[PDB]
Amino acid sequence: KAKELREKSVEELNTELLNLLREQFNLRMQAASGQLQQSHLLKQVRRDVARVKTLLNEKAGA
Amino acid sequence: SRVCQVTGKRPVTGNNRSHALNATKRRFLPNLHSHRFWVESEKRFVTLRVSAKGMRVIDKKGIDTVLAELRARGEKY
Amino acid sequence: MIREERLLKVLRAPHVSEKASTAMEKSNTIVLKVAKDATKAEIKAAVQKLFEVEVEVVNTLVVKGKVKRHGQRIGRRSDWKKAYVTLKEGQNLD
Amino acid sequence: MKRTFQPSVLKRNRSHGFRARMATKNGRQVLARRRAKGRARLTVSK
Amino acid sequence: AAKIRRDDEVIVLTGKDKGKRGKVKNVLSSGKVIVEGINLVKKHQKPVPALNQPGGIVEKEAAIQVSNVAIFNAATGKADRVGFRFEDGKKVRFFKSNSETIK
RNA sequence: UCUAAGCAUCAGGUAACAUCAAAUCGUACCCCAAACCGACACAGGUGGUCAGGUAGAGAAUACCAAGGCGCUUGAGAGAAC
RNA sequence: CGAAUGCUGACAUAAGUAACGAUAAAGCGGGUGAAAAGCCCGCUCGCCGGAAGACCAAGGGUUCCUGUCCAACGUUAAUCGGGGCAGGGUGAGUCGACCCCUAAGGCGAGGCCGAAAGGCGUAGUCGAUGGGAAACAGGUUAAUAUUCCUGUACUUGGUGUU
RNA sequence: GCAGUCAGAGGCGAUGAAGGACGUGCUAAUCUGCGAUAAGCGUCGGUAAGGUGAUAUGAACCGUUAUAACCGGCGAUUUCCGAAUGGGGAAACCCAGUGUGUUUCGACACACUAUCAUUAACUGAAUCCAUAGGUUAAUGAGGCGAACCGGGGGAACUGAAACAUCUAAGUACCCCGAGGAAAAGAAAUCAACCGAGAUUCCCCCAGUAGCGGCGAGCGAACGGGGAGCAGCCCAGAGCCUGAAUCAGUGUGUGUGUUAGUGGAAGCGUCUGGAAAGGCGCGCGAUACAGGGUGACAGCCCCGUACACAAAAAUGCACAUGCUGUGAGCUCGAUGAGUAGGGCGGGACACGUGGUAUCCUGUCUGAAUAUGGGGGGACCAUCCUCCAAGGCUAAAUACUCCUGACUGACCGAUAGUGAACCAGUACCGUGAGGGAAAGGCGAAAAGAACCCCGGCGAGGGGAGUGAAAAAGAACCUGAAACCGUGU
Ligand SMILES: [Mg+2]
Ligand SMILES: [Mg+2]
Ligand SMILES: [Mg+2]
Ligand SMILES: [Mg+2]
Ligand SMILES: [Mg+2]
Ligand SMILES: [Mg+2]
Ligand SMILES: [Mg+2]
Ligand SMILES: [Mg+2]
Ligand SMILES: [Mg+2]
Ligand SMILES: [Mg+2]
Ligand SMILES: [Mg+2]
Ligand SMILES: [Mg+2]
Ligand SMILES: [Mg+2]
Ligand SMILES: [Mg+2]
Ligand SMILES: [Mg+2]
Ligand SMILES: [Mg+2]
Ligand SMILES: [Mg+2]
Ligand SMILES: [Mg+2]
Ligand SMILES: [Mg+2]
Ligand SMILES: [Mg+2]
Ligand SMILES: [Mg+2]
Ligand SMILES: [Mg+2]
Ligand SMILES: [Mg+2]
Ligand SMILES: [Mg+2]
Ligand SMILES: [Mg+2]
Ligand SMILES: [Mg+2]
Ligand SMILES: [Mg+2]
Ligand SMILES: [Mg+2]
Ligand SMILES: [Mg+2]
Ligand SMILES: [Mg+2]
Ligand SMILES: [Mg+2]
Ligand SMILES: [Mg+2]
Ligand SMILES: [Mg+2]
Ligand SMILES: [Mg+2]
Ligand SMILES: [Mg+2]
Ligand SMILES: [Mg+2]
Ligand SMILES: [Mg+2]
Ligand SMILES: [Mg+2]
Ligand SMILES: [Mg+2]
Ligand SMILES: [Mg+2]
Ligand SMILES: [Mg+2]
Ligand SMILES: [Mg+2]
Ligand SMILES: [Mg+2]
Ligand SMILES: [Mg+2]
Ligand SMILES: [Mg+2]
Ligand SMILES: [Mg+2]
Ligand SMILES: [Mg+2]
Ligand SMILES: [Mg+2]
Ligand SMILES: [Mg+2]
Ligand SMILES: [Mg+2]
Ligand SMILES: [Mg+2]
Ligand SMILES: [Mg+2]
Ligand SMILES: [Mg+2]
Ligand SMILES: [Mg+2]
Ligand SMILES: [Mg+2]
Ligand SMILES: [Mg+2]
Ligand SMILES: [Mg+2]
Ligand SMILES: [Mg+2]
Ligand SMILES: [Mg+2]
Ligand SMILES: [Mg+2]
Ligand SMILES: [Mg+2]
Ligand SMILES: [Mg+2]
Ligand SMILES: [Mg+2]
Ligand SMILES: [Mg+2]
Ligand SMILES: [Mg+2]
Ligand SMILES: [Mg+2]
Repeated sequence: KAKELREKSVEELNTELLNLLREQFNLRMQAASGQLQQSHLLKQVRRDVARVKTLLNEKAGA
Repeated sequence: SRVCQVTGKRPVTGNNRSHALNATKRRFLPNLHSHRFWVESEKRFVTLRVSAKGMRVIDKKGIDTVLAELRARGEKY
Repeated sequence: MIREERLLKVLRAPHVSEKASTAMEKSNTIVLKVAKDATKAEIKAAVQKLFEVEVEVVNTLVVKGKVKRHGQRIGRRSDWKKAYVTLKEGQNLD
Repeated sequence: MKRTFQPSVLKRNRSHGFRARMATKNGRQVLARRRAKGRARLTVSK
Repeated sequence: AAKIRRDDEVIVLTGKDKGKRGKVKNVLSSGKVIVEGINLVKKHQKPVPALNQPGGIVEKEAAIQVSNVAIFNAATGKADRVGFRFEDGKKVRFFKSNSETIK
């Protein structure tokens, strides 16, 4: 979604980077117990942190 | 080291040939002394570790001419 | 104030065990699985935010990994860090 | 009976360790030999 | 790059099952297709307590080389081969016999 | 504890009270030993600490307390050596 | 290739012979089990007791504790184990290290010295085996405790007051 | 693995290396990959129906006409240790200072701070001017890596049938500094009365002339044939003024490089587990290089000869704008503690000899174009040359690495030590030493089910397969060695 997140701001991709990490915390605790039978969701959020961290450095002086 | 500071002489190596022509390794050291030179333009003394062949060069060229060569060499005094 | 991005990395899992269960029903203690470079002031600051529950004191220890054998080949498990977070009175946790 | 190997980790490390093998011209050539040979454990140091 | 694909109808050229037409079911990365119905072998399947299999002597499909089949031509009724040309600026495939496009 | 540069109506000093903080690492188990040093589940080697009773000069010695052990092939027979 | 007290692997012989590692010592009943001289429980007997008990440092590095397994390992059998496999277990302002300070000694800006590499050394900076703040009693786990809990304390710092 | 041929590339590093430590998965370990954005992120191209690295199944998912996955260009992110560079240290650890922004006052984040060198400004002792010194700045260096290269030091065993001169040998080894090559290089060089015209390298000359306890040994030049070719500047004033050459930056423009694209032509019968084989009848070839496919394939598959391709970054070339450097004429200068010499050694094929020439530790010391060097002791004549200042391409040397192709090279006790998770296990305090171990089958179709046994080990059936004395202790299955039967 780096095509789509490019139509955002540094104000948003600090809020957007902060909601994936809330989401990542609730997936890791859910997979700690036997309560996550969708383990394709750990990989999706971790790959989407990287797209937002990339767009923060493209904006900040690149 | 045993290095003359104007000429650049240095210990060199050779043999002690005996009467039966046995060769053992020796060195040849340079005739180094230390000496204060009065420099008239700067109005001070300069100590240099210089050979007796090098004290004879300053007799010929002059102390101002010699010290210019050691600055352009990059050597400190 | 520790940044909100550091508080979301300090906690890893809850530790499940008989000793970990006993302190929850006796000493009001949750036993967590934390990061290895976490510190007692961050273990206190991430339970008091992400779980919304007050903490009295934190007791940490580092657990060392075991040497196992994959048939003929030797290998070792990683070390990890283990916290005993003491809750306050009337403080129940999801 | 007392045998020749009496271990001590501090004296293990001061005499044969990585920071000892870097403090001299010859000790650095011991490490350059063991890198071109292909040693997995390069020093005494854990 | 590939000639034989997922749901082609092939015809086997060598083996114990030479000559039988049939639909391909998948293609593996080792250069081997598993074709539906053809290369049937019997495996003495071992039952397990979990996973809910009764376990017996199951007959199932075994992987045959891609080189050992060929795309059956429906119009001629024979084994024919596959070429690569470009139509509409897109890559297509056609039969080496009669030069007509696979569609 | 004493002052000097400095600072002088600020610091700083020190008596009470209130308050916050004390991080990080080690911590199991053996340790005169079957876990350390001796190729061995090897009668060998290995620094400190604690020191009950009766007899006794005694931390010797004999028998015991607390505590710990019977030493990882046994069964017979009852010759020479 | 038949030989070099040749080189490597396999396999004989002696020979089912010597040996099974302190002469501190065992007996029986019950249990478990496919199987019990050796494991568990019970009762007796013997040995240590300035150690063959208990607590550490150094060194080791999970041998700890529990469940399961007996191929190999254990000088015999093994249901047992410091063996195999899986899980659990080490909680500190006061204990120790770190940190502060120095000894012997080490390194050492410049410096002086030396074919090169290098040597010694001033200012300094490291280096304990020595100096420098403070917690006790009781209770609790299968396995940690001066650390957990109960009772009762003490110590050094930042802040704000008057 | 080993030996080569042809062509690239000839470095990497403070923009943090080589080599590591620790992390990183739906993951318990190890391997490869990656670095807290952690088997990966963006972008630009290639390509696509199949994918999510290995042992190695499973689970949870993504994708099919284009941001699934893969391949390449340029980017992003890149923990800790290591020259490690803020201080220290028992590598992967321990402790900060300063400045800047936030702070629910408990505290967080980011940046900077080694040393040396040169340069610059501010300052600044004895001591008046000064100067040593002091403090900030900018720029550079440092470490590692195969051989080749140049220089500073430099053995002994051995041979001499002993051994000391001599040999081995300026070899082995240690150290400093480079570069893609280095070094050398434009005659104070040879020749011989005729002439050649810098250096390097190959072949002759030639085991020659000589040197040599005249022993063992060491060993040229002159001249000839080739490879390759190249000549210039400064010790300096006028006239000309940006014209000769070289690099740098740029740009157009070729040619490579780094992903790729199409690529011909065969069937019937026999044996067989299985046809590529046999036997018939055909077709392709600018492609019968090679490899795979259930036995031996030009025509089943991958390719091969041939024909096309690049958004982007880049190498060697051309052309063009460009800063600096200056051509050409003109008169003039012509490298002094230097050449030679005495003494002690070293180099020359030449061991001090009748020994020319070169270098210099020591002591001395010219002439200067009317002058000086060499022509193998030395002298006269004649000839040739101009030292004491620099620069310079090609031919020559080498391979850690890259790619393609080859072998009267090896085939597992061989070839690397290592075909296999090998510089590993293991041994040593350390430096260092250092293994063994390859093959089921075409495909796991890897033996459901029943039986003896301890819910054992192991075996007997059954079934799979062409084969089960191919059953994982697996192709073949020799000998020693040990048994049962006659
Ligand atoms: Mg000699
Ligand atoms: Mg507490
Ligand atoms: Mg702790
Ligand atoms: Mg303890
Ligand atoms: Mg004891
Ligand atoms: Mg024993
Ligand atoms: Mg013993
Ligand atoms: Mg008797
Ligand atoms: Mg033989
Ligand atoms: Mg013979
Ligand atoms: Mg023999
Ligand atoms: Mg026998
Ligand atoms: Mg017997
Ligand atoms: Mg006998
Ligand atoms: Mg006997
Ligand atoms: Mg006997
Ligand atoms: Mg006995
Ligand atoms: Mg015994
Ligand atoms: Mg009994
Ligand atoms: Mg017994
Ligand atoms: Mg008993
Ligand atoms: Mg006694
Ligand atoms: Mg173990
Ligand atoms: Mg135990
Ligand atoms: Mg157990
Ligand atoms: Mg048994
Ligand atoms: Mg046994
Ligand atoms: Mg055990
Ligand atoms: Mg203390
Ligand atoms: Mg020193
Ligand atoms: Mg110095
Ligand atoms: Mg000191
Ligand atoms: Mg100190
Ligand atoms: Mg101490
Ligand atoms: Mg102390
Ligand atoms: Mg205990
Ligand atoms: Mg996969
Ligand atoms: Mg340092
Ligand atoms: Mg540092
Ligand atoms: Mg320090
Ligand atoms: Mg000799
Ligand atoms: Mg000799
Ligand atoms: Mg001799
Ligand atoms: Mg050059
Ligand atoms: Mg001439
Ligand atoms: Mg193609
Ligand atoms: Mg083709
Ligand atoms: Mg085929
Ligand atoms: Mg065959
Ligand atoms: Mg001159
Ligand atoms: Mg001379
Ligand atoms: Mg002379
Ligand atoms: Mg002489
Ligand atoms: Mg002279
Ligand atoms: Mg001359
Ligand atoms: Mg003559
Ligand atoms: Mg001259
Ligand atoms: Mg010249
Ligand atoms: Mg081999
Ligand atoms: Mg073989
Ligand atoms: Mg070998
Ligand atoms: Mg070892
Ligand atoms: Mg069985
Ligand atoms: Mg075969
Ligand atoms: Mg066999
Ligand atoms: Mg045999």
